[PDB]
Amino acid sequence: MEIIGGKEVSPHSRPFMASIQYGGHHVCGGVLIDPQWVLTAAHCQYRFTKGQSPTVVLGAHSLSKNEASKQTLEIKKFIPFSRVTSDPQSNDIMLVKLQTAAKLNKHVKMLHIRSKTSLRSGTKCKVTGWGATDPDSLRPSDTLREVTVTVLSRKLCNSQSYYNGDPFITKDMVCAGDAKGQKDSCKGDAGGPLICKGVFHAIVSGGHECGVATKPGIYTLLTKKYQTWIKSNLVPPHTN
Repeated sequence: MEIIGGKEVSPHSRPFMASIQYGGHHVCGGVLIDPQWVLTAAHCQYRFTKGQSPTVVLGAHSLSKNEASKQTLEIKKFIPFSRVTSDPQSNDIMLVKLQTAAKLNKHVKMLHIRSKTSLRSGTKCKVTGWGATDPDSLRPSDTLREVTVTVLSRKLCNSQSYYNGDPFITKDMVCAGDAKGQKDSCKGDAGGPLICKGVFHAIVSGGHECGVATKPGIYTLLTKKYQTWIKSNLVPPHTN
């Protein structure tokens, strides 16, 4: 009748998962959508450094342990959605071009973004990531976890007892949490996928506290605004 937020998934059962890392430490999740591309949240780009050797780790389960299926690729460049009005909560989605192509196998595969499936409020969804299980933890969960969440109506999420228009939940955004409107994934959860009924529907927006009632998780819905954006960048790669 109390406490429950984050069940550990079977090792390598979410082959599409990627770990965005700076200096070898996880700061965000992400999804591999093409051999050389990873989709994640714009919040995951540390704009306060020219270096810190940013990389992506594929085929992993434990962040610290060595694993046969682990692949560490260097990030060639960050391409966050263009913005005229940045500020917290707004087009929090980013494409990460990998330095080289990832090797595909049972533990490392690509996940297709939604194409036309709509998302109703009340639907059951799973959020996958290394988010910490403790709200006061500076470190992420060592192992990949998954939290079940329910999609909330924009109407309820934009109400006064919730975000009260600030952040305002647009059509390109979506809220999901538990019966109490609470967000269960903590630090290191941003950039991961919101999956519902086997469909890749959205990216976890960064900068939102967990464990706080009426303050549900905010995800960046993969609408036509981004799909087009993603498609334009998928070329290049070219050919010869």
